[PDB]
This record gives sequence, structure tokens and C-alpha cells, in this order.
Amino acid sequence: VTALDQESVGMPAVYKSRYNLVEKEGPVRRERTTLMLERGKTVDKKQLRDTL
Amino acid sequence: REIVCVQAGQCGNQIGSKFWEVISDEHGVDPTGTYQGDSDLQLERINVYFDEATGGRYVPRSVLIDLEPGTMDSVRAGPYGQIFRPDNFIFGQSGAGNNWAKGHYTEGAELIDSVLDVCCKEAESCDCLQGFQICHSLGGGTGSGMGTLLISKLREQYPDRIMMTFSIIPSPKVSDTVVEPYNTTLSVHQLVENSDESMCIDNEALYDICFRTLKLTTPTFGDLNHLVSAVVSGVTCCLRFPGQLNSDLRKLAVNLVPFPRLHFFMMGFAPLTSRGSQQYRGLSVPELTQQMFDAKNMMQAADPRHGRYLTASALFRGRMSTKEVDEQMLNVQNKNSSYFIEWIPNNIKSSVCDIPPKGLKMAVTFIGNNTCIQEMFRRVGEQFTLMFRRKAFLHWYTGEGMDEMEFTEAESNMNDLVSEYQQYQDATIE
Amino acid sequence: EHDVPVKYIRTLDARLLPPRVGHNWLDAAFRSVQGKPQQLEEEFRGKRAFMPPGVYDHTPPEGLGLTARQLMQALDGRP
Amino acid sequence: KRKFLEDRARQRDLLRRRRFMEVEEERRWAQQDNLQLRMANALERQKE
Amino acid sequence: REAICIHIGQAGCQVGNACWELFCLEHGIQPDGAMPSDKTIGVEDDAFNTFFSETGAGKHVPRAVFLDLEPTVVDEVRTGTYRQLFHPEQLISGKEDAANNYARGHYTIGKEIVDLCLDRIRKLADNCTGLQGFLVYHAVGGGTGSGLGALLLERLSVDYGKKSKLGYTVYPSPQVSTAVVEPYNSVLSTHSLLEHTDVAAMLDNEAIYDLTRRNLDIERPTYTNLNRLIGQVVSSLTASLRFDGALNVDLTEFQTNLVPYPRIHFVLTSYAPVISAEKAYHEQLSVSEISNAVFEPASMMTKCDPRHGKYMACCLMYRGDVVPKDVNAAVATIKTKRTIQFVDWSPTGFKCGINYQPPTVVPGGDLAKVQRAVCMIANSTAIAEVFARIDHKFDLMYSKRAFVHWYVGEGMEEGEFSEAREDLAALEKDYEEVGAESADMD
Amino acid sequence: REAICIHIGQAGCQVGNACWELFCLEHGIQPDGAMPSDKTIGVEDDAFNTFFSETGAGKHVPRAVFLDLEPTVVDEVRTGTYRQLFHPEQLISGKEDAANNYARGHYTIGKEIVDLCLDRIRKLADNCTGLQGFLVYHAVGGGTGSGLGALLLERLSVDYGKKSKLGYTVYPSPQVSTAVVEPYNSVLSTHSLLEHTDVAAMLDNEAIYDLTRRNLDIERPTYTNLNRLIGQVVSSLTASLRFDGALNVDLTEFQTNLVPYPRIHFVLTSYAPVISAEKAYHEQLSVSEISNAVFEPASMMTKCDPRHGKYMACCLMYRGDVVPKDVNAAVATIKTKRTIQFVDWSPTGFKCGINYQPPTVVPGGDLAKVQRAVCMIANSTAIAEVFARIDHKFDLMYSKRAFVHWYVGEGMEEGEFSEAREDLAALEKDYEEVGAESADMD
Amino acid sequence: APPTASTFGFHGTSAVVANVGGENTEPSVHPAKKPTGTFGREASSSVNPSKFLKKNEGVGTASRGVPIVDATKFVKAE
Amino acid sequence: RIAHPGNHTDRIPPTGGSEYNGTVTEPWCAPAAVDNTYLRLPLIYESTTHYQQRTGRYYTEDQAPPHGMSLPPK
Ligand SMILES: Nc1nc2c(ncn2[C@@H]2O[C@H](COP(=O)(O)OP(=O)(O)OP(=O)(O)O)[C@@H](O)[C@H]2O)c(=O)[nH]1
Ligand SMILES: Nc1nc2c(ncn2[C@@H]2O[C@H](COP(=O)(O)OP(=O)(O)OP(=O)(O)O)[C@@H](O)[C@H]2O)c(=O)[nH]1
Ligand SMILES: Nc1nc2c(ncn2[C@@H]2O[C@H](COP(=O)(O)OP(=O)(O)O)[C@@H](O)[C@H]2O)c(=O)[nH]1
Ligand SMILES: [Mg+2]
Ligand SMILES: [Mg+2]
Repeated sequence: VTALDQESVGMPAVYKSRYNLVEKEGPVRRERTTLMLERGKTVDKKQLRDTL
Repeated sequence: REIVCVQAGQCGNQIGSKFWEVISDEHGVDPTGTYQGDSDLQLERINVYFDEATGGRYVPRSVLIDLEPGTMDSVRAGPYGQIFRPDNFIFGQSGAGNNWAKGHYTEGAELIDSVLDVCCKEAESCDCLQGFQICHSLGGGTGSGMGTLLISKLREQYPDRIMMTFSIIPSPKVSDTVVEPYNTTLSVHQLVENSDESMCIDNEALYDICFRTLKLTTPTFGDLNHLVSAVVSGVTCCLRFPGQLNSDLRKLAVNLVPFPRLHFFMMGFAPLTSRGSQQYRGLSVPELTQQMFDAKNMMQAADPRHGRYLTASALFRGRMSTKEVDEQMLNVQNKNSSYFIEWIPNNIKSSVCDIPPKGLKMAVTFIGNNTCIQEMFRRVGEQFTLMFRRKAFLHWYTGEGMDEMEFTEAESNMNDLVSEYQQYQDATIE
Repeated sequence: EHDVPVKYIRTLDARLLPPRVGHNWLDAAFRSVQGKPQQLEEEFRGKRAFMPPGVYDHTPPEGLGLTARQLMQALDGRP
Repeated sequence: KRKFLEDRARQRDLLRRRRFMEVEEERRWAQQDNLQLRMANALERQKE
Repeated sequence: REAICIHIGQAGCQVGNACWELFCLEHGIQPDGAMPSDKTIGVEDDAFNTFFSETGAGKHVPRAVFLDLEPTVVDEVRTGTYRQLFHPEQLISGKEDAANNYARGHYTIGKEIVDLCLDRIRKLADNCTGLQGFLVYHAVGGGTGSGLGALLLERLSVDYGKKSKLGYTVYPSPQVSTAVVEPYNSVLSTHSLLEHTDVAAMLDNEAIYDLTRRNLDIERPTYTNLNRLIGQVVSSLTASLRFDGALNVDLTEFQTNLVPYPRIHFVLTSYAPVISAEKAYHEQLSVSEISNAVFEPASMMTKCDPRHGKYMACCLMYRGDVVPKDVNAAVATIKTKRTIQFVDWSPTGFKCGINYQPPTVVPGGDLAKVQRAVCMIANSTAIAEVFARIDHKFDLMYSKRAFVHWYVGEGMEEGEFSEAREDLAALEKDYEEVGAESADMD
Repeated sequence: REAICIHIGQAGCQVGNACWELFCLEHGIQPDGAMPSDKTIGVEDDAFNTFFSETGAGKHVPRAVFLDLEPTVVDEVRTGTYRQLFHPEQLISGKEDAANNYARGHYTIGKEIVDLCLDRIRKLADNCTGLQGFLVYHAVGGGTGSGLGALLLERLSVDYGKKSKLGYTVYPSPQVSTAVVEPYNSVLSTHSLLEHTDVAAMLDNEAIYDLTRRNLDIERPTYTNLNRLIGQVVSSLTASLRFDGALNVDLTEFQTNLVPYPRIHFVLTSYAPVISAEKAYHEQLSVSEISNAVFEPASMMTKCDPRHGKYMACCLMYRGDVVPKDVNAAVATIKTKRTIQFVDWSPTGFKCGINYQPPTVVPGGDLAKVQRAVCMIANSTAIAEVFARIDHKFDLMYSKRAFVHWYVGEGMEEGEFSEAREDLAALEKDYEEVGAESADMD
Repeated sequence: APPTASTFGFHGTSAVVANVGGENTEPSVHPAKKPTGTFGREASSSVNPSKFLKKNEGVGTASRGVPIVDATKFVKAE
Repeated sequence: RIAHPGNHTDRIPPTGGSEYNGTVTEPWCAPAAVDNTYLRLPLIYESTTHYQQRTGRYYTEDQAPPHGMSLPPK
């Protein structure tokens, strides 16, 4: 099965096993979690009121 | 939906050669057997009459039977003869002698097993089998005897299919054979019990068509067999080409036969006109209907004015409106109301097919069930009684082995058929 | 350009007309030789026969993709 | 409304064109008959 | 929202070709099932959902089955231009016809083909979330249309129960006829249509031929013209589900308003602006003019004269540029006429529907382009004369058992003719009784 | 984690060839046993471990034995394309066949070969750390498949004990037939499969032919198509062991959920998107449509109709892009159906599994490429009808002792015919009794 | 019970897919199995002039008016 | 006036849609069979419903794609 997104050089696009999922979904989920943690620390009420 | 053809006797083999020429032309098969057509519409129903042989070729699903190979030897060396499968020619070593008893009992029982073996071999190959079709004369010897023998065996073996016959019948003015009444009476007895639908043609009517209508200077049997092949190929046209209102042999039988014994029909084909006259009249549905009921275009000696129509069928070929067909059939029924049986509200069925015969813009074939056919049976019964009371030529048939009681049964059955037609002609509502 | 050219109108040939009633120029009863053949007996004895040639076409399909072409192509101890 | 009027106009023009074409077609059918008639007559004369 | 179409035999499949060409051209689906990739109108509206489902690959495919016992017509659909639109399973074809015998279709041949039909209908009904009825097109004059249509309606009526079944039926014309055995098939058909249909619309080809000669200027019409008119009528009735409007009408509101008693469900149909392009420029076509048109008997698609009976209910569907005040003024003008009569027990005789989408114009069509149209379906006691001519023709033919041996050979008891004839006689007496004034209070 | 496949006789070896072709192509192991360096699988990954072991140089070798009495088919495997993949010890071949005699295979010839089979199987089982069952492929119609399969299952059941044994069996078709003596071999076979199998899946070649003619568009199918379908089914069932998913299903869960009583272990199998590429692009393929598909009898790989019985348990395996809401909605819709009936003692009739890996497509024209699939194994009383046709054919033959002298000459008592026929009769009575409603509380 | 939705064993008849419903019926109205097929019978021995065809003794078919379908184990629609 | 031009000076110009071979985009070609030379083959060999399927979406029959004499239309 080809990948949903083009420009993907990996021929086995969908080979989700245990090892593949741990070694690929560890870093991405950890990066999303740390981005959410640090990015939400600087809350700005004035900018939120401006967006509203 | 495949048909199996059987050609028996001299008349049957000769008409068959021209029929297979016309059919091979309509599906674009070269006389070498190679497909050379120019539209897929020709190829998409080729299975109906042809089986496919390797590398392009087509072979026709027909069995040829005769007691002497002379006619079959001529057709084989004829221009289209090569198309026929060699194993399909069955022949004996002595003639029928124009005698029904000889053709039915002595050489018939000798050859019949090989004919039934070939017909069964051909029938079991079809994915769905439609009725059988046989062409033969009733006045002859091998045509009448072996045709009715084979019909009886096929009716025992295939009672759920359709049984159709095309038959040549004796002229009212001149005989081609002296013993015609015996062969005709016995054959009509066999057909009236066994057949589902039988069409009758008089050679006198084909001679009158050629001389009076087409004004041919030097007509030949090729022309008569072409007229027969034209009507025969027309009745089956809706089975093998698309159209606005499809039709089928069983639907024709269901609409034409009111009671099971009344299955003998008259035939006609409309677009006949001399090359000199053709410049003076264009083809149109009113013109086809007028010619269709015009006696110049009808293939029997009996005239409708002495009887009444129980039912009729018209098959139209060509691109044409259904409205014009419907109003023409209504107008003919309304203007000539005395010639149509009144206790049936509509006697004519219509059908329309898109593909006309080559070189004609449109054509129609007409099938009619009319009580004037009773005059033919009455005439044959009279001639039979004249010969039988005096034992005119009976020793040939009795010497073959027939019981005289067979002749009285066949005469009684024909007399009851004439009585039944006469009773339905004069019925009334009250 | 769409009409029939004059080479087929200004000649006398009987093969251009389809068979029909009244088209009886090329048939029996007009041949110069009217002898009756004995073809069947000779055929069943096995010393004469008909066998027309057939037709076979060897064109390759067009528009096949890379995968289809690869599928068509699919079908010593030294270190 | 203006767009509807233009569409109706072009439809009427095209129907008129089609009505012309059918009358143009019938004569070509007649020619198809004529060619065969002529050839048959010539062959008959040769046979005579 | 959704409706499933069932097409049976030759008339039903040929009318289906005209219906699906029109529904494709009205929504904008190309004949190959793919919408134009460059046509970005701006908002991908859901209106197609009434007639199309998507295959997940983005193709649209229609909610229809084509049923036939002979292969020719379905193979013609399979090899034509719309080959890719239909799913191949939807086009079902047998090997051989019912040979104009209702008995052959009902007992012998349709019993073999019916289970494939039920499996396809099952697969369609599972791909719906608001199915609100079946539309059925067939002719009762032929063998497979009558026999298999009756058998299939019986099976649908047991399996689906309350779901509605609306029929478009081609009835035998009063003097134009195509086959000899038409009376037997029509009599045997009417018992099933009586028991297993919620509303039945009656059509006669002779009326549509008269309409195409008189209103359009066609001297030699053929079935494609009639089928295009039928497709326009079906599109008008189903337009209320598919486009924006002032007063929508769901098919259950139609059934609630049009049927007074459970057996009184046979209705007449008519269509107003049947007009040619050359006539269209000599006349304005206002709401009141087309409303006056639907009530003239020259506008009807069934050969019956409604002046010989009384109306019980009328349902008027307007599509295009119409304003409700004009509909009210038109209906108020109709009520004054003395040659239009309603039964005294039906004081509020009208139901209205108003939709903004004007009727579509088909490039090879014969109808003109118009800004508005109205379609009417009405229930009237005049239908009693329609049943009487079949009963007289059946009595004339059956008195001599003219063809009964075919029916008895194909599996039917001779008694079934008399039972059906007595049931249609009771329906005729019901239409005589309902129209009787309430002179009981005197 | 690991499972070992045992292939016996002609059908079992050819189906094994198709299976290992599929498992190689899905994991990506080259036919030389290596793995190309350009793939993104990774050296560390373990998903192969269920079916392959590495020697440490990184070549792969499969956990299978191929058993036959005639050389020709295994020599065909030895000379084919996968020659270098298999270890030569795994391919075991005798000299001559069991000649359609169960007695010859069981008593005379298989007794010589059976000890070699056990030594190789032991050598496999010693190189495992989580073996969780045997998969066996054989046909019960032939002599060596019946006789050596029974003898080997008996020996395995004594030697390995509690380890599970799941069978895929090609049973004699109900009217397609290949040999005269099929009923005798199948009756004598069923006693061993009854005693010595934990779950038995029934297959009929006539059903897979019907599925490939009807669903696929193949005019001229051959055994490779059927074997590829079987390989797809086994890959679907074992996918739950090999890839991540929302709701996993261990091989012990099949036996725990599907088997109510220890004798009631014969199960029906079906597979949903058996569809051609041209049909697949004509249809959407949602979860609920394929779930509806696995319950139609046209989908089954055994020639039985489940409408003549009652379901006791169903196990539904979904693989690919599926969401739990669609599984729940599908199961609730199935429960709603009136032609699907469960025994009243089994209220919670379903087991579900959900795996993210979509089914692999093997080059060729036998299945479309699809993002999701569902596979079903189900226990139903309808299977008793399958046995009854074999018993009728046995009774017909046994009434005249038509062939018994061969069986008695090769070492079997005449009593064994009557014993086997009475045991299978008792299996029918078990299926009659289990399906009887609990009317004891009245 | 005969197998359901089968594609084997009804050659030569009008059926396409046999017995979808799974009931006790023949695959088709026309006989799927007959006494004799392509092997044929003996017709030379069965024709004698002393046992000739009698009046109203023809073969009984559906066109004549005899319900042949009632003699076979084919379930008709009620 | 089209049917009977006579000696009128104001003749109707041809529309350009009607041709003997039936196609406005392809010239005349010799047929495979000799007896089909005089026939209008692209017009004879077409069913009515196929004609209305192909020509339905065009105001005029010459705008339709050519028939092609093929079982599935080209
Ligand atoms: N309006 C219209 N009427 C049609 C059409 N086709 C057939 N009819 C009419 O319907 C009746 C014939 O019914 P058929 O559809 O031919 O019968 P059938 O369904 O084919 O049944 P079988 O003959 O057994 O196959 C006649 O009155 C025809 O005039 C059509 O396309 N449009
Ligand atoms: N599905 C499938 N069925 C097969 C295959 N090979 C044989 N069969 C069927 O299985 C039965 C024949 O069994 P065999 O496997 O040939 O018997 P055997 O195991 O070789 O036994 P012996 O003949 O004694 O060697 C028949 O019903 C065949 O149709 C196959 O490759 N695939
Ligand atoms: N129309 C037509 N009638 C023929 C033909 N050949 C023979 N007949 C007629 O058929 C009858 C003779 O039957 P025949 O075929 O000789 O019987 P057979 O001896 O059994 O083959 C006579 O009425 C002939 O006029 C023919 O080619 N065409
Ligand atoms: Mg029909
Ligand atoms: Mg073997």
C-alpha cells in the first residue's frame, strides 16, 4: 500500500509492528507533549481577547 | 438461445443452401468461413446459428439428411458448400421412390439412429436450446416420411422446447407427383399430433409472385428459394438483433394459436415490386401495410375473403415509429371488421426490429392464422377418398407393410380438423 | 470525399449487389458445364478434401504500464 | 432573465438546423437505392 | 432523503434510461460517474444524495436495479455509453422471457430470478439512513412485467412491511393494443396491484402519443419521447426532496393527503408546460395559465375524462419561479368553475408544494426551456370507466376459453380467472358507492 | 508468538506453497531468504518471528514441514523458485502413494514415514520459545492425507499434549467429485478429526469455485486461485498475532470464545472482500458492508447454508483502518436481522478483533487492493447437513459392499465401517440436541 | 437438501444461479437430469407398421394443455 | 425549397451536417465485403437506444463523437 503523502522514499509505507511503532511513535509523541507543555506556559490574556 | 436446423429431401437441401447463403451474408461470414464483417452488431449474436471453429472461422449448426447424395453432392461443390461440417452429411444407398411407407419404415428405420445421434450431439452442446427448425415438402417421399419420423423422435426426447416446421404443399391446379394425396394426408396427421407450429407455402403462389409481381423474364428455383429464405430469416430476426419491441418464437406461438390443434399458418412478405415500378413509390409504413395485405404478396392459393382471421402477426425490420405501426393495424382492423373473428378484441400482434435486410431500408413479414386453410384439407381429403375407394396405388404402401387402418385414422383426423375450423368460423356471441 | 468514387459506378460487375430474388445472373442453369460430381463418395473414401486456411493475429497490447511490463518479464559457490 | 432569453434563442436556432438536416438526409437514402437499380439494369441488358 | 428505483422488463428499463440520463444531467454527474474535476462551484451540495451514493473512490453510482428475463435490453445497457455509471451487479438478466404469460412469470420463471433481486434490494437498503420508499416502473401488459412485478411486490410487502411502494404502471390502451392476451394479464395483475401498492399512477401510451402530436409538433413519435416525458414527471414529484423551496412535501405527506380510504389508491397524472420552442415565444407562461392547463382533459396522460367523475383530492407540485400568493389566486380561480366538481365530503380539496429549482432542459429533447412548471396527481371516481372496458373484453374472450390452455399448462388453475374478475368487479362497485351523495339524512 | 504449519499430501503442499509465497511477500523476505538493504523494515524488527527464524547471518528459514508419500510434488517444490528458501531436511518424501486407501496410509505405508516426521517436528519445536499451536493442511478425500494425517495427529496428541491443533481441511464436495471412494475416506477420517483436533475449519472446493466464478470475474479458475484465497484467510487469522491493534485476539481466544462444549468444535469460515478490481472501484467498502458480507451464504468457503441452523458463537477479525464504532454498529445491525438466529443460551454471541495492518495483495488478478478486511469463523448447527450428504453416499455404496475388499486387504476390520458411520451419526445427534430449545422450565 | 447458490450441475437449462433460497427444489423447470441424453435410444427397433399412431394419441406437452411441471419435484410459487 | 430547388436564384445553402458515409470527420473508405460498397454502413448498424444514448447530450447529431463501428462505442 502506497503512502497517503507523496515524496515518501520508504517502500513499505505501512508496516506498523511493535518495534516500528515504539521507535517511530516515541519521539513524535514526546515532541508534541513537550511542545504543548512549554508553549502553553506563556499565557497572554490580552492576545486571547484580541483573537476573540 | 440457439436454433438447430434440419434439412430433409431435395426441396429441403436446395432451400437450405440459399438460406445459409443469406444467413452467412447477414453476419458477414466469407464463403471460406472467415469472419469479414464490418460491425460488432454482426458478431455479437453469431452464436445463434454458428459454432466457432479455430482461428476466426464459423461453422453452421445444421444437419443434412437425404437418401441419395446427389443434391448434397451438388451443394457441397456449390459456392458456399465448404462451410458445412463433413460429418453432418448423412446418406443411404437407395432412393425413397416418392413413397411415404418406404421412406418412413424401410430406409427411415435404417438411417434414423445416425440422424438422432447427430441431432443429440448438436443439441447437448448448447447452453440453452431453443426449438428445432425443419424444412421439407409434404408431397415427397423422404421429406415427408423421414421428416415426420425425426419430428416424432425429437418430440419424445425434447417435449419442453418449441417444434417448428416450414412445409411445401401441393398446388390446387397441377400435381408434381401422382401419389401426393397419401403422402400429404399421412404427413398432416403426423404434424397435427406432433407439431407446435407449421407454415405452409404453395409453389403456384411463388410462380405467380415471380411472373406477376416481379416481372422476371427468366425466373429460376434460386429465386423461389430466395423468397422462402427471406421470410424464414425474417421470422427469426428479432431473436438475433436489437429492437424497440423484442419478440420470440414462443411469444408468436402464444399469440397465434387459440387452441392446440389450430397451428397451421399462412405466410406473406411485403416489399415486392418490379425495378421499373420502384421509382414511382417510396417505402413507408402505410405502403408496407397495404402491400402486406395485398394478395400479390401472399404465398398461398386460398383467399382470406372466404374465411375469417382468428389472429395475425407482423414483424417489422428497420428504424421506424411505433405510432404509425399501431394506427395502421387499428385502421386495417376497423375498415375490414367482417373478416376478423369478433369475439377476440385485437387479432394483430406487432413487433419492431432495428436491423433491416441488406439493401432494403425496411421490411415486414406477415404470419396469418385463417380458416380458409380448411379448403385445402377438404380438397386433399376428397382426392384421398377418390384414390382409396378404388385402391388406386395402394399395393405399394401395403407391400411395404402398412395396415389399411392407418389410412382411415389419418382421414378421420383430418376430417375432424376441418370440422373444428368450420365450427370456430361460424361461432357467435349470442 | 464522402460519396462513392466513380470507379465503382462506371464498371459492370455483379459482385457488388447483395443476393436477393431476381439476382440470378451467376447460378446454375446457365453454366457451360452441367456434369454431376461424385464428391461425397470420394470424400468418404478419403482421396479428396477441403481445408481452408485460418487467420491468426500477433499484435501486442498497447498502453501497458511499468508494473505490467515487469510482470511480463517475470513470466557456483564463488564468494 | 436575459441569460434565459439567450439560451432559448440558441436552442431555437439549433432545432431549425436539425429540421433542415433530416430533409437533407432523405435524398441520400434515395441515392443509395438508385445505384443498385442502375447496376441491376445494366447486368440484365448484358445477359440479353 | 433516499429513494430506490426498481425497473422491470422492457418498458421499465427503457424508461429507466431516460430517467437516469435526466437525473445525471440535472445534478451534473458525467456519464462515466465522475464529476468535472475543474468545476468548482464553491459549495459541494448534498442534493445528489436522494439518487446517488459515492463509491469511496469519489464516483457517484445510482440507487437502481434493472430487471429482465431476456438478456438483450440489459446487455444493450451494459455495452452503451453509461457502462461505468452502473455497478455490474445492479444489471440483472435471465436467459429467456415469460412469453406473454403471467402464469409463466409468476409460477415458472420469475421464481428462479426473484432471490437475486431480493439480494440486490437488501444491499441497497443497507446503504441508506433515511430510506422513504420504493419507486417501481413496469408494464402489466407483458408476461414478466406482470408476473415478476406481482411476485416481487408480494415478497417486498412481507419483508419490508410498512415501507411505502409507489408504482408507475403502463396500462392497456382502450383501442390501441400490442398483444392479444393483454386482458388476461391486466385482470390477473390488478389483484396484486390492489393489495400491494400504496399509490398507483396509471399511464396509457395513446394519451402520450396524442399529447406529443397536439402540443409538440412531432409527426412520428417513438418511445424515447414518451420515456422523456415520464422522466420529467418523476423528477417533478421527487424535486420536493432535493431542492430549496417555500413549502416542501415529503412522500408521506403525499400519501396522507391523497388517499382517503385504503383501497382508493389509483390516481391520474398530468403535466402542464408541454410546449415547443417555436410556440414558447408567442405566449407568456404564468402560474395561472399552467394551473388552468393541468385541469383540461387534453393535458392528461391517461385516457379517461375526469368530467365524468368527481375529484376527491388533488396534489399540485409547482417547481421554478413561483410565489405562494399566485398559487393561492390560481387555486381560488379553479374552485369557481362548474365543470370541476368535488365530492361533498371533501371540502378542502387541494394540497400544494412549491420548489425553486426550474425544470432541466435536455440537449436532444423536444420540450422548450421554461421558467416554471406544475405537475398534478389527483384521485377521481372517473377511473370506474377504465376498469369496465377490461371487464367487458375479458368476458367476451373468456366465454369461449380462447387461450386458457396456455395458462393451465404453465401452472394455473382455471378458477383463478373467475376469482380475479370478481375482485375487480368489487373494486368497480366500491368506486360507484364512494361517489354516491349522502342522501341518508333526509 | 510462534506457530508451526504442517502440510500433508497434494492439496496441503500446494496450499503451503501459496501460503509461504504470501507470507514472504507480506514480510519482505527475498526468495533467497535474505532482506534487501534498501527497505525500511529495520534489522531490529521482530514481526517475522511468528513464521521465520534466522541462523544469525540474517538468512530466513520457515517453520514448516512438507509431508508426502509421492515424490513428484515435493520435487517440484525442490526444483521451483523457492529452492534455496527451505532447509532440505524439511522436505520429506516417500516412494509411493496410499492409492486412495485410508487403510494403506494408516496401517501399511505411513507407519514407516511417521517417525521421520516426528523427528523433524521435534527439531522445530526445540528451536522455539513460545510455540502456541499447529496449523495442519490436508484433504480428507485422498488416501495419504486421511491416513497419515490421522496417524500424525494421534502421535502429536500423545507427544505434545496440551499444545493446540487447528485444522484446515478440504472435505469431499457435495456434487463435484474427483474419486469414487471419497465417502469412505471422509467417514473414516472424521473420527480422528473429532478426537484429535481443538477447532476444525471446513472447506469445500465447490464453494471456492463458486466464489471465484461469481464474485471474481474468472472464467477459467485453477487450484492456484483457491490456494491464494486460503493463504489470504490464514494471513488474516494470524495477523492478530503479528501487528499492533486496538483489540488483539490471541489464538487461545478463538478456542475460548468459539467452542461451547468440547465436542462442538466444527466451524464455518467466510471472508468478506472477495472482489475483483473492476467491481472494487464500483463500490464503497465500509466496515458495515463487509460485516454484512461475511454473513451471506454466498460468501462462505464451505458448502452449507447457515439459515437452516442456529449460531452459537461468532468471532469477527477486522484488519486495517477500522474504528470501533463501525464494529459496534455492525454487530448491532447483525443482531437486529431476522434471518440470523442465535441459540437462546448464547446471549453474548460475538467476539471482536481490530488490527491496524491492512491485508497484503499478492501480484495477480484474484483480489483488489483494499485498506481493510474482515474474516469470520463461526460455530453453527447447520454443519450437520454437510455430513448427511456424505452419509447418504456412504449408505449407497455400503449397501453393496462396493469396494470393501481393498480396505480389508490392506489391514482393516470390516467392523470399522459400521463403527465410523455410527460415530458420525452420533455427531449429527449431538448437533440435533445442542440446537434444541431449553423447554425444561415449562 | 440440495446445495444453495451453486454454479455446477444445471447445464442446458434456463437457470443462471441455482437454488439461492436453499429450499427443496430442482435447479430449473426444464429437466436438469433426464433418462437419456447424448447417448440416444434405439429407434430402429421401436418402429413397426403394426403399432401405428392412433387418433388423439400424440405426445403430451405444455402447448397441448397438459401440466408437465406438476409431474416433477419442482416447487411452484404459491 | 431544399427538397425542390427548381430554377430559383435564392437556393438554401447546405448545412454541412449530412454526408453519405454518415461521418463529418472521416472520408469514405472501401468496405471489407464487396457487396457493402453502396450501403450507408455507419447508419444502418446502430440500435435505437444506443443512438439516443450517444446523441442525447448534444443539440445536434454531428457534434456527437463518431460511432466507430465498435461493440463498446469509441
Ligand atoms: N411507454 C412505453 N411503453 C412500452 C415500452 N416498451 C413496451 N411498452 C408497452 O408495454 C407493453 C408490452 O410490455 P413489455 O414490457 O413488452 O412486456 P415484458 O415486460 O417484456 O414481458 P415479456 O414479453 O414476457 O418479456 C405494450 O403495450 C408496449 O406498447 C416503452 O419503452 N415505453
Ligand atoms: N483446494 C485444493 N484442493 C485440492 C488440491 N489438490 C487436490 N485437491 C482436492 O483434494 C482431493 C484429492 O486429494 P489428494 O490431495 O489428491 O489426495 P492425496 O493426499 O494426494 O492422497 P494420495 O492420492 O493417496 O496420494 C480432491 O477433492 C481434489 O479436488 C489443491 O491443490 N487445492
Ligand atoms: N419451391 C421448391 N419446391 C421444390 C423444390 N424441389 C422440389 N420441390 C417440390 O417438392 C415436391 C417434390 O418433393 P421432393 O423434394 O422431390 O421429395 P423427396 O423425393 O422425398 O425428396 C414437388 O412439389 C416439387 O415441386 C425446390 O427447390 N423449391
Ligand atoms: Mg420481454
Ligand atoms: Mg497424492
